[PDB]
Amino acid sequence: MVLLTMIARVADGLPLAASMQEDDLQQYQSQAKQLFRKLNEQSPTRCTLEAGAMTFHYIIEQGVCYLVLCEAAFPKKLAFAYLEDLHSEFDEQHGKKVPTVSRPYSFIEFDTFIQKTKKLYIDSRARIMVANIEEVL
Amino acid sequence: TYLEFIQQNEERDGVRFSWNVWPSSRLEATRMVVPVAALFTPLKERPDLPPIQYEPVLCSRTTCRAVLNPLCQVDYRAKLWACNFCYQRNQFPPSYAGISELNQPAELLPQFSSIEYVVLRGPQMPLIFLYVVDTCMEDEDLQALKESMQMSLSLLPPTALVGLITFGRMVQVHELGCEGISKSYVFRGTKDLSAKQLQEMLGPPPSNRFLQPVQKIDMNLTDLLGELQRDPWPVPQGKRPLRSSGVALSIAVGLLECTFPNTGARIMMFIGGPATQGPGMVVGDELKTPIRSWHDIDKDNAKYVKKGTKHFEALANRAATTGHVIDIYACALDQTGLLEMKCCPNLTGGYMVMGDSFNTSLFKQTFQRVFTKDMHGQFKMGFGGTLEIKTSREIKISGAIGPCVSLNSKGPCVSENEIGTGGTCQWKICGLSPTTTLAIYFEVVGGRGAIQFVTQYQHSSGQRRIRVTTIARNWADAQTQIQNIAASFDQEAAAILMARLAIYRAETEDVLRWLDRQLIRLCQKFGEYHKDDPSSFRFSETFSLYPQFMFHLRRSSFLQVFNNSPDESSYYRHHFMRQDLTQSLIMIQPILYAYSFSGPPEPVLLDSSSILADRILLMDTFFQILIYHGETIAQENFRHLLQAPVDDAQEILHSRFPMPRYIDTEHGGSQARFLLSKVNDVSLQVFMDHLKKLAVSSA
Amino acid sequence: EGLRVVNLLQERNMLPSTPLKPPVPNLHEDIQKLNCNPELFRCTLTSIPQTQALLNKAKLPLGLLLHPFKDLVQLPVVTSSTIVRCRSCRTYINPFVSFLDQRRWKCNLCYRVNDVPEEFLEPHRRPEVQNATIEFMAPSEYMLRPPQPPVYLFVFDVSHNAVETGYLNSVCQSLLDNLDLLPGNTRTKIGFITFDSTIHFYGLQESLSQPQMLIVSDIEDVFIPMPENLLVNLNESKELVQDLLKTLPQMFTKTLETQSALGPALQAAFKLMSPTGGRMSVFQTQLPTLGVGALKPREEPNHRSSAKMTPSTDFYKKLALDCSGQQVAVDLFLLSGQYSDLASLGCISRYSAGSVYYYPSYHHQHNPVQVQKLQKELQRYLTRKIGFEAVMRIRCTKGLSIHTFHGNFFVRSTDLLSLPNVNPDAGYAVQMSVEESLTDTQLVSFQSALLYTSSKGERRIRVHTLCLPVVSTLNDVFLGADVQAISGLLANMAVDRSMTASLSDARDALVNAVIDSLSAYRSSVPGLMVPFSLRLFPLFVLALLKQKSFQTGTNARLDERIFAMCQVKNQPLVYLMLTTHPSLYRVDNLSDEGALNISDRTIPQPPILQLSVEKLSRDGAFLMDAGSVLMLWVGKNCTQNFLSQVLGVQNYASIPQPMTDLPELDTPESARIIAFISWLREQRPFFPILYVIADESPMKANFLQNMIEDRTESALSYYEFLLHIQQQVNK
Ligand SMILES: O=C(O)CCCc1ccccc1
Ligand SMILES: [Zn+2]
Ligand SMILES: [Zn+2]
Repeated sequence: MVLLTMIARVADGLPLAASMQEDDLQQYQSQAKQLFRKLNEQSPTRCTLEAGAMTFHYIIEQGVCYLVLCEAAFPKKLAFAYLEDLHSEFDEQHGKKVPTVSRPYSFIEFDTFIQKTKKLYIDSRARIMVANIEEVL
Repeated sequence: TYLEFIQQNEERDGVRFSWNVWPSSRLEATRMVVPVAALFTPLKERPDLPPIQYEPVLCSRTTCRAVLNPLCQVDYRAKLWACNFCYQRNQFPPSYAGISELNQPAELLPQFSSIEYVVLRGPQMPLIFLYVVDTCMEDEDLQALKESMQMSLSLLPPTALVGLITFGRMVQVHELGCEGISKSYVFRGTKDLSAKQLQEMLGPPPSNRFLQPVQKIDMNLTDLLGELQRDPWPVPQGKRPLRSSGVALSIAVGLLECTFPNTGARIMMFIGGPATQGPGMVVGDELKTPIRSWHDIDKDNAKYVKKGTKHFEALANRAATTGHVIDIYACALDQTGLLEMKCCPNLTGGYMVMGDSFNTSLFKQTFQRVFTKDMHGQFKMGFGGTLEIKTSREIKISGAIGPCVSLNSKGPCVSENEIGTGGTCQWKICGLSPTTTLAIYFEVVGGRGAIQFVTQYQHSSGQRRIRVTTIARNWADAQTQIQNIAASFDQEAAAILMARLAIYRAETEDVLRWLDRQLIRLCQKFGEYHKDDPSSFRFSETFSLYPQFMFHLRRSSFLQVFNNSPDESSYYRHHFMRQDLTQSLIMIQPILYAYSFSGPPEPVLLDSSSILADRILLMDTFFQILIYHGETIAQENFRHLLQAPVDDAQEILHSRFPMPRYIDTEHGGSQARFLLSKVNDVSLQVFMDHLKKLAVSSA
Repeated sequence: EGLRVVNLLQERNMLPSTPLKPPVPNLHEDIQKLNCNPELFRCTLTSIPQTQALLNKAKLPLGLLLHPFKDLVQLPVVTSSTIVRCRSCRTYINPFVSFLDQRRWKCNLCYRVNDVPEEFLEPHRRPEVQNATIEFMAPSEYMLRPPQPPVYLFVFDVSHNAVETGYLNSVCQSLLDNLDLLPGNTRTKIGFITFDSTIHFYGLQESLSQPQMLIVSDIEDVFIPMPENLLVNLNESKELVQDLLKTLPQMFTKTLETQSALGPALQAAFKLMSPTGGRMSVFQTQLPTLGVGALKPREEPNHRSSAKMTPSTDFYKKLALDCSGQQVAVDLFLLSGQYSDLASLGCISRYSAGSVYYYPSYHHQHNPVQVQKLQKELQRYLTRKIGFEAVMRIRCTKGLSIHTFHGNFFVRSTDLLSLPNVNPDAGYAVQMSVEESLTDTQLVSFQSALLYTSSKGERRIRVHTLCLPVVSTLNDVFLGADVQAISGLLANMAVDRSMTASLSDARDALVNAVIDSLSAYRSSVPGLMVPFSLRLFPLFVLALLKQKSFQTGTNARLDERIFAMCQVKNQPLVYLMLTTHPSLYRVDNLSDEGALNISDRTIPQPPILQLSVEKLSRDGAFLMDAGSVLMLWVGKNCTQNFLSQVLGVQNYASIPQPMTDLPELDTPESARIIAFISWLREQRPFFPILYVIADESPMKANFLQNMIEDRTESALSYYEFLLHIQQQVNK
């Protein structure tokens, strides 16, 4: 029921936009980048990975992977609706520049929309495939 | 007429006794079945008594100091009077030098057996209102709550001081009218604070930065109340909001305790759910675990109750000792924690309002009834009431049952056998109204026994006032003891006073076993029967309704707690321990009226046989007003019948303070269950038959 | 030029009339023409001793002084898909590498040969090899997290004393004027905290009619009261932060709060920034006396008290380390009129790569100097560029070892400097020693590199590389000595000797630095003979001993001395020289020998005078460039043309007592002196205020406290200093 959002270009795993808040992040941010590395043109376009007390959820559109991590208790139904809201906005704004950039995090300013959209999902008042993550790695 | 006597005495003195004739012997005082007790209403309204602006005149005897009353022997020639309690002869004060027999003091006329004095010596303190508002609730509930408090603000006296404390996960003590900011002091709702700590952490008519006159602050508070928003902290999935009610109250208590102790103040708490964090926690934040029930508490599956009840219990004693009132207004679909918080409005004079949502006409109307004004525009509420009772040397006081706190004042009128809040001749009542009814239980250790009720309280005008009710009842004639005693029995008042004793023992734990051994003992001592012949048993017209009252009491929701939530059980007993006689009777035995073409509306028995198919019923439980349509009527003459009970309902809907819940149901409707459960061991027929079998056999 | 020996006892005016210039390393023409700009990176000994035994003989300190984030006129920004770094020591590909196979290059720091990648393609024409100063784009592996946003948290003291100084009115005015100029993109966050006995947060929401002042009173157990709108988006909430800045000074006029809970407030300001990090601007005006981190009062010394510094608590040091681990840097604005234990408060800025700013006896009415000083120093503070969550590594060629670091940072792993912020006005220093004899090499290189997150959200690496020759002759070491750089490194070394030992031992080690080196020089060749490169060495050490950091017989107070030591540790070498030995010019008679090339401006170039009253003249006027201020002393018998045509006054008596700046009059005499002053302040970003207040009787003649060559009742003159050195050189 917490946060971790990464938007990367699937070809190289180039980070495009992310968002993290703590007050550890070091381990699951590693597995996130191990995943972006393995992802290729044959990977499932939608998936869910089990990481013990945590659980990854990602979709893929236009060669862009939208990854999210949370505690396994978080409704998987909501996680993909969260990634869908990110993609449609991100694709609408930066979909045509993704295959041209070469800097890491060339869309840091997408930080804004990530966190204002994130809050609409981590508050109950506001209102595919499964595989253990240790395998794919 | 013994009924004319009981009527007029309650109309004049606001009191009703179990027995109007008292045992003149030691052998009859010990063998009293229903104890000598009184249903006393210290502030009862009546036909415009003259407020006495002069000093009361008290007896000149250190231990006695009773108030001049109609039972005092006067001597207008010598300008003397003898105190009827201690026989002490007194001299009249200088203001009474012009005293004459053709122009006498009001306090001596038997019409003014109950009278009110006003003491105008010190400057009058302002009233203090402290809104303690929860923010963990839906927007429609919060916006409705915001609208309710803005309306109550527009009715407060301009001199009255106001404070605002909002809370959710944190507790916020607002500093009002700060200009360009509107700051607030934020505290963790996780650890408790004393009055002293809070005073350190925080800092011509008086006031504070936190408590300010309405006339100078109302415009800023009505804008703050309109800008209040829900607790900004998020609620994760499957979780309850972090709601720190236990600390928010202890901060409202400590705030007033260190700023205006010993003065009329109203801590009005508005709850939208249970306390999920800190001391005084009701339930954890896991939605998976439901709030406790009567089943859970009996099977030792409610780990928060005792620890939670104990927290608000000390808060109640703090605010009661300091002399402050704690109201609690709860409106949520789940439970709220009234079972653990009941001590605060019970030990003070605080109100306890319950509902499903602040966005109902049920709450909105009930809330504005709190601020009902009389013929002068002043609230029908008093503060800091001190009740002292003077008795003859033959009468001791076992104690009281009702909204009061013992001042632990010792004196010869204190009885060894203490009952309820006993062991004292003085009781503090932080809040009271014209309705507040105490239950005083006496014990006896020619003619006339005497009791005096002195109630000094802070009026809604700020004036210090003293109410003095002096009553007298004949001693039983020796050659006609039990015969005179039986003739004075008030079966209604005794049923409520015996119900008071039972609920008090249940709420402080069998109880039905005691309630039966006294109904049986009353049947044998005052009934008519041949031994071992149950068919022979009759009761006088004085005692005939007492068993039926006991039948509906022993099966009421006040003693059969299951099939109710603990918040509902504590809410039902709360209002019963405060109401007068007539409303208490309605709680135990709801009234039932019938409506049909065949005659005007008529009362009918609370039995299943009263439910006809071609008849509309009106049931009046104090807590709910129900209208039922028999199977036939469930479809200009049909209009009169269909709205005849509606017109009758609207009237009593308004006067009753805790606005009762209205129900429109019919045959087969789900809401018809409330009618079928109050109606009917088993039934009254079997109950009476088993009662007569034990009455006519051994004692 | 000059291999010549100088008899300091006979010369006496050895200070040149033109500005000192940094020495040129004895390097080949083609290697030197690519060497690092000496403003950004320089060494005390431009001729590195080949062995430690040779370094010990010269009795001179070997070390580096760097200004790595300095504003540049032109920066090569390489966006290379691959950053070429030596596979062993990770040194970046620098101009001083050794290309041999045209596809393999030798590292100039650890001598390992590396394969040039099939990207770098003539590989020697690559920009990474044609520039000693260059900025890279760091790839995804050089960042532990996404680029942190620019976060600015301003923590204001609002106690009774703080409200009396009136600083809050100008600070809020500066922020209003410089709101759009704060470095950052649309990801910029800004926050505000005021504190006295309690800690006051300020929530800002578009839904509410006005901000809200959330007060946490539990000083022993602080917390964040609201989760969302304490650090707000400056772009979205521009109007909300503007009303708060216009309202904040007015909220505390009638305050009776006499105490300050700085410790708890810093802890609260830390928790608010710990999630993201950023720059924490703390504005304190008095001794912290309430809560955790409380400091006891101290009695100020007098001229009579001898040399008998350290912090009184480690609270602000521990707290600074916690801020460093969260990429939080704390800048300390101290505007106190009384003692405030800056020796302890300074730890919050030293160990977190912050900078401390000191304004003694600040008052909005009583002290118009500190008012305009703060105004201009804040103008630079809020508008200068900034890098976030930074680290810095200082690399030097094998055999040389760095063993001591100087500056504001946290040192993690030897050669790993933590910079929660990096600012373009910070200076750093390093002390090295010859761990292994440089018999193999004749060149050694030095590399520093700055990994930081830009204000636009881009990981960048600014790299500087310096190459120097190796020598094995005592005279060769002396011929390459940098007298200014040695003065800077010795100042940093003496600050540590003060804390470590005392001000006496710090002053002795400074005096022994001149005695031991020149005694070693004499033993390798009647009067006092020094090499040409060390002819200003006793003069600059003397000025060091009369500076407010190390002076003794003066009436100086505790926080004055501590701040002077903080400026030694944190400022670039140029500002240490301009302060310790200010430049003195005569200005009442400027002419045309100037730099009249600049299109339409002439800009006189008057000669530099030495710091002695004997160079003054009651008939003229004298400007003194102290780096941060420009004091214009006027003579009692000054000319009449100067008064009416430059000062705009008809006589010396009606020169206003505090004069904040010169007038711009329609006179060519004014056009000259305004041209010289305006040219002096263009040589620096920190706008220096110029107060003519130095009259011959304004009671503000601290102008004369910089005449370091003259004698006073408790210090030697310059000639007395040479006399003392010579008795020790040939004892
Ligand atoms: O461990 C390291 O040195 C590589 C990371 C730190 C750094 C980055 C860039 C430049 C210098 C240093
Ligand atoms: Zn008496
Ligand atoms: Zn190398």
